[PDB]
Amino acid sequence: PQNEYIERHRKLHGRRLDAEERARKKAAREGHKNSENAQNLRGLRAKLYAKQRHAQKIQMRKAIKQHEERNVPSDPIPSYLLDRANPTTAARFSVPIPKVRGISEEEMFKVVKTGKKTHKKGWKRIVTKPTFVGPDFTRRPVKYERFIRPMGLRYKKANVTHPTLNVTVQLPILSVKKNPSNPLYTQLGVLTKGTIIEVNVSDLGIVTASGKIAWGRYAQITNNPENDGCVNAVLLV
Amino acid sequence: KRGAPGGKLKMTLGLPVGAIMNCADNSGARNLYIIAVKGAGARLNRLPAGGVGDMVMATVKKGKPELRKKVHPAVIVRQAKPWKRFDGVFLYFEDNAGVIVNPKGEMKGSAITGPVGKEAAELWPRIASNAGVVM
Amino acid sequence: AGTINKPKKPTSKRKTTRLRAKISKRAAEKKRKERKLARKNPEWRSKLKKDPGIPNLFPYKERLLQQIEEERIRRKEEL
Amino acid sequence: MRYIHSEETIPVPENVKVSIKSRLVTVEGPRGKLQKDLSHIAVNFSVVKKGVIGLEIHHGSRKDVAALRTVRTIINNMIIGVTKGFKYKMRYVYAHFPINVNVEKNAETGCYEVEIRNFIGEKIVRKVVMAPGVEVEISKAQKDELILSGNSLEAVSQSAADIQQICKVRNKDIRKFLDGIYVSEKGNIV
Amino acid sequence: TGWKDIPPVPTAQEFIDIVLSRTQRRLPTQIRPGFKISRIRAFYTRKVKFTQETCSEKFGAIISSFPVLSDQHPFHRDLMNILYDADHFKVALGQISTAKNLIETISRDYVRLLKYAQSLYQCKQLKRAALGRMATLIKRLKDPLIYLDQVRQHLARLPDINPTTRTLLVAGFPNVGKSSFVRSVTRADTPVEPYAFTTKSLFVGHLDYKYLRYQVIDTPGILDHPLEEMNTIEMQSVTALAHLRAAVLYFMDI
Amino acid sequence: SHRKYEAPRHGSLAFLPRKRAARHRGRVKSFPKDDPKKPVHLTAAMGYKAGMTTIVRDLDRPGAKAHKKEVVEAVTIIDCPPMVVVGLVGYIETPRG
Amino acid sequence: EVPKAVIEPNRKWFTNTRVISQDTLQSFREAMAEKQKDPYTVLLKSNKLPMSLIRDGPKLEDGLKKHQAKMTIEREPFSETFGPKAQRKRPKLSFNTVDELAGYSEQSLDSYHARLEEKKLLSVATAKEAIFNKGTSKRIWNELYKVIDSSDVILHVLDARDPLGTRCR
Amino acid sequence: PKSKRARVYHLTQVNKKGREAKERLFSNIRETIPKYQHCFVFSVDNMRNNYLKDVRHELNDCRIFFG
RNA sequence: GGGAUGGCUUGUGGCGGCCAAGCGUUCAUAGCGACGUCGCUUUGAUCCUUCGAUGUCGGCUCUUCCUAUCAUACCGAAGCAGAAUUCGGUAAGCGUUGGAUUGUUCACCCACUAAUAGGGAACGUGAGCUGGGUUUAGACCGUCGUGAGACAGGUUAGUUUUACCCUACUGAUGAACUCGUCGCAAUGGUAAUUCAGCUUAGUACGAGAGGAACCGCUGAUUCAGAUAAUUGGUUUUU
RNA sequence: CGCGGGGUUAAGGUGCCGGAGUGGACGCUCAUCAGACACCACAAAAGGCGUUAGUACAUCUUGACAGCAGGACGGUGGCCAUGGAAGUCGGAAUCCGCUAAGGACUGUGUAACAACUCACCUGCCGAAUGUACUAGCCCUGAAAAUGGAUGGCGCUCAAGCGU
Ligand SMILES: [Mg+2]
Repeated sequence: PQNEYIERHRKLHGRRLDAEERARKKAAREGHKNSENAQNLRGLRAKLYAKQRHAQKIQMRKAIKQHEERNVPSDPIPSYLLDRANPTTAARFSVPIPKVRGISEEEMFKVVKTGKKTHKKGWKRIVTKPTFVGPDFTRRPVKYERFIRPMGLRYKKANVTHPTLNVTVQLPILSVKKNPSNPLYTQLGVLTKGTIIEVNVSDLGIVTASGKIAWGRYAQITNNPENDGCVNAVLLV
Repeated sequence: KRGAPGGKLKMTLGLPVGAIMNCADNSGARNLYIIAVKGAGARLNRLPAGGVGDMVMATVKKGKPELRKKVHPAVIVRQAKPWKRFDGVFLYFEDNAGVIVNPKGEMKGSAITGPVGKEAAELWPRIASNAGVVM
Repeated sequence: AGTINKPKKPTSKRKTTRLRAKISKRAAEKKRKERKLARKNPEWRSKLKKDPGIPNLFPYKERLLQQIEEERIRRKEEL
Repeated sequence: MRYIHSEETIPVPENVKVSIKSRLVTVEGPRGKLQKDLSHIAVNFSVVKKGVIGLEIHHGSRKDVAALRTVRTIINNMIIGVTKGFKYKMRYVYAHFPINVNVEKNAETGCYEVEIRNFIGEKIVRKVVMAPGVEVEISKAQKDELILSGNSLEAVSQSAADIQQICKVRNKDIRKFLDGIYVSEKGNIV
Repeated sequence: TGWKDIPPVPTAQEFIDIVLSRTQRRLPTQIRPGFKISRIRAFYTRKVKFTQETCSEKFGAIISSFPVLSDQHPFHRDLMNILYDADHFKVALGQISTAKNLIETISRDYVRLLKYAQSLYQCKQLKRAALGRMATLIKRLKDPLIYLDQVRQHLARLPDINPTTRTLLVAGFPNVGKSSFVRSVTRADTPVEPYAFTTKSLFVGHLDYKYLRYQVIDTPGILDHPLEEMNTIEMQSVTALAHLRAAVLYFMDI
Repeated sequence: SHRKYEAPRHGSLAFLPRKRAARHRGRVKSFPKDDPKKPVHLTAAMGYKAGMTTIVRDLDRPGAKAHKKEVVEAVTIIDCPPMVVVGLVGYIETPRG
Repeated sequence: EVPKAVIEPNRKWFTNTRVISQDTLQSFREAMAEKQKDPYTVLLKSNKLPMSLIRDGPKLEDGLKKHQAKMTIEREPFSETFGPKAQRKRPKLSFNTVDELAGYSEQSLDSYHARLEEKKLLSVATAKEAIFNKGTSKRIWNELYKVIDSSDVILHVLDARDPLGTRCR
Repeated sequence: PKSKRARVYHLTQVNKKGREAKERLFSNIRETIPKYQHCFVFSVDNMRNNYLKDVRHELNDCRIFFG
């Protein structure tokens, strides 16, 4: 068969003789069936069903409110900026996150054991949080590498939000300025929550009052990269 | 359609996986190394084994170089392990041998050297038409 | 489901002492935390609560409103 | 809330006899006689008027009051069955293989038996036995039609449902394969 | 042969539900905080890898099932261009392939992070992060999946036309008897009605002449205006006339 | 942890315990269900197993490969001298059997 | 022990750390333009600079190609092209006239055929042995990346009997 | 009564009339009473009554109320 | 001389903004806020970017359990014509296999197949056997150390050896009720499984290519219980 | 808190195990493993055509809710677009007449029409209803792995829940 052959069959021969009445009876039984599903389903299936019914009820109430209310930009932009997708756009020199949870050194460092005996030497420590190692990085040789910063936990870029411009751009990390828990953590370059980092803001188009281009600024990490797998930062402007 | 043929009575299987049989056609191969048997069941540790009339998957260990790098369906036409037919006769051939076929049953070669089994001839009409002795 | 013909493992309603003690400790910690959060709560609260009033199915609500008018008039006359 | 008193009324035609004892309702008419055991429902039967049967429930809940409507409709259906009867007309349609329907009456059991052959070319013979008191005839006025008549509406409709469900199409597109036996008409014999 | 063997293309939400239900049900779900950290890492790494493998199987099936327009005969390639807008076709399939690659990259990254996670809570957060990012990538494919499902249904109902066989190609204006001629000579079920453009797609029937199989192609009508003004329905006929080496039967109603 | 490769259990638990039978003579556990509309007949007999031998059978089994062909089958011989009937037992039905 | 992880208020957090002038940007762009490669000079310390503002942009064909798909989707959404609510009536053609269509069909048939003979010129086969997968193991490449991360100088060794064969690009 | 029929909500333009239609009919009849010399009462029983439009169009000088 | 997190977990990311039914507030108009939505994280490409063992697993042999169902049984839906499927529901009755690779996180390949589903009973420390994490004493090689020696490490060789006890389990006897024969059946256990071929039928369906099913018939796979006429094997029939 | 006898209680209990009530009054609940030592978590402003008690707003003999019998029209095939598109593939407007009332249309349908249907209105009938929230009890609101636990039997106008 070719093209709309089922539609052609419906035109030529119709449907089954009980199809209309059985569809009407099933649509009439939908109310009892939905109540039975609400009172009898179990587990994750029941939870998903209840959530999706909650969504349907919210959408239906919105539609009814709109049908009741049938009988009744923000920032000034030029003509060439009209009809485009524009952002909504919403002394004490305090950072947005002045205090975070402190990290102990046993949480930061785990002991790496070495040796072939049953008793092991335990002088090596491994950093368990994401770090920034900076450019031109070569690891110390293994005989003198006390602190291990694994390559899988190294980050070079972060999602930085400008609070005023209401934009989020992925920017390269320039340096780690201050880890709030320990200067040793700052020296190792650990990227945790509340950390002040230096970011490249060339893509944000910031121009100083004298006409120079500001390509390096400060951001604060607002997330937990060890839990999220990404670094989220807010510019300190 | 998989290669296991229907209407086959139970017989003693004499060729497990890893057996090398002779190659009874003129396709250019000299021997066939069994790596699988079509229609084999599932049982712990049991080697899949075939008999006369069964389709196996086989590699070529010696013969023409263009047949050495491919896996071919084959039909076992002779086996050396004795087996019984429904007429009460126990019998065996002096060697193990098969012929290379396609999955549909037609042979790659054009002639068969030596006899073929009655089971193989009855199950595969192309082998029965290319057999000089049905035996 | 085939619950009647083939029931599954029963869910025990018999408690354990460890779970009872843990639940009691968590309830005490939760009520202390609610007291602390209510103390630290910055939500606005009115000095006078919104009174619901007199129910409509009360058959003498009209006479109650008459009494309220008469009492307010008498209080205004006295003051 | 428990309702102190609730009642329903059923009129009885002139040629209809009704006898109720221990909630066992027997209704006899020109066409025959029917029985129904209603002892699973708490109801007080009475003769409120000449030719009117009264149904009462005392100190009952909403569920118990609502059950009296079902009892009323059941007794009215028995009365209609013994007065006018019930008739279901069914049609069998086909595309290529003509459906062969044979109707016989089993002498030992006293029930009708319907044999269906060549349903979409199938070699099996479908056999469906009617409820007692239900007569099946192949219609002569219309093409490919069965008529099931009786005094019991439940028996007639259930026999029609069994014939409808025995010819089920499996593992085929039902938008394309339209073959089957369907209830085409419901009504009274008279 | 045809294109009826393409598996059904779900929506974004159905895709997410299918993948997450496979992850939830075909794998164990109970893990304890008191277990070994290697056991916890293996549990969550297996969850992430299984989710990615299910996504990869579905996306690869979608990519390998649909026709490749560069590998078709010019008639089939230009017919698919007329019917489905080859640009939109290639864009949707490229989005599918890009999402598959991105999901594999996220799986590799989060498996690498799960190698170094130190607790069940951190492992759970990393697993949820990976599956949430995959769900976001699938949610960004709402329109191409619907478009590809419609294209799949039309391709399944498309007739099979061999471009290198004996072919009688019937063309002309509407309402001149093309479908009547094709119904007379072949067994094809093409409608015959008195209004213009009754036939809106290519139909094909078959006849036997001197023990040989001939295919006959019924076409929509063609009007007298240039190719920039011709629509898709007439351009099916124009594509058939341009790319099929056949015998043209141009019908005239005098 | 779970078993890595599935395999069915050895032997059937339906034939437990694998002990010696309590009697040398076999026991009919169940006789056929009685139909009073049938004529009277005896449901069982005794014999003594003598040995085995070989036959050739001309097979009439339509649909089989050995149809209209000779087949060799193993058979068992049971020596059956005629029994002697010496008694009659009556059984009633009780709520204990 | 858990420390007090606190950040003091400071005016330095809200200032620019690195600035650059337009003249310096022009000088660095000219240096980038005239930069050449010398095998006998090595890089010892990179200069921290805005490469995004210094290096040149991509080619115009690449810039158009990276946005053609999004541009076509913005011009015509998927729902207006095919489906129950599609409004597409005029197809997009690579030809304008009937003569151009005839020439295009001839060239398309020639190209289809030529691709067919090229593919022709270019039972299941036995699987490739696992011995030929040596040197591709995750453990081996973990070792390689560990050595690369540890080393300053990398001696890449080439067999003289097959140097380009043994080169690792 | 938790077990009840779910009322369908109509997403249609025309709403129920209510008391203002009754008041409008009152005002229309009471304002057309003094303008006319005669008031006939007519009956159309068990009829489709779609030809009252034609009757109204033919008797353009008269006023017809069918409320 | 001591010592050897837990009614946890599961399917849907984080940060930032906006909207928001609702909660509060209506001497302040702030503050919480689901459902959502927007930003950051290849025209079906590329294959010249594999990113760190402190955490150790295996294998047989055998039994049982869970369901979060791969297959088999039934059912609902989809342009589902047919065929092959896909999504989902009830369902653990019954199955779920060889094999290759130890330059190595042994995990991935190839095949047969109805299908080659996932877990628990250890790994919330732990005497069946046997390879790796693995490590007494002998020995080289690399790194460190003036050295004794220690390790970033790599390699080789290397001592634990019950059961006759109680219980459990599998079988076997048995006192008291004279001995024996024929029986009943409470209770416990319980069993079959899947595929193929002939016919239906080149039929329904289909433009063509292709292409079923119910009834009927015959074999085979896995399992189970027996048996020795025949064919093999076994020989102290010495 | 010495060793004993008699009496009375506390906490907890009185269907049987188990001493003491199948005690009394008024209600609520039926669970496909209810509940009986709950407060914590799952868990939400959560899902229920389960069952009662309330609150607020609204309709109603000038006839409310439900039904049945009928009407559902005219400018008009409104504008643009489309091969075709007439309320019903789309984009935007969405007014007037006749009105008792009828949308520049709620769905089915046609290639387009036609046809059917809904909103709304009239006739018949006959007295109470409708919506949204709140409080009780009930169901769901996630579970693994030997066979088991309100302590056990069992209990349904309780031997459950509130006083
Ligand atoms: Mg025409």
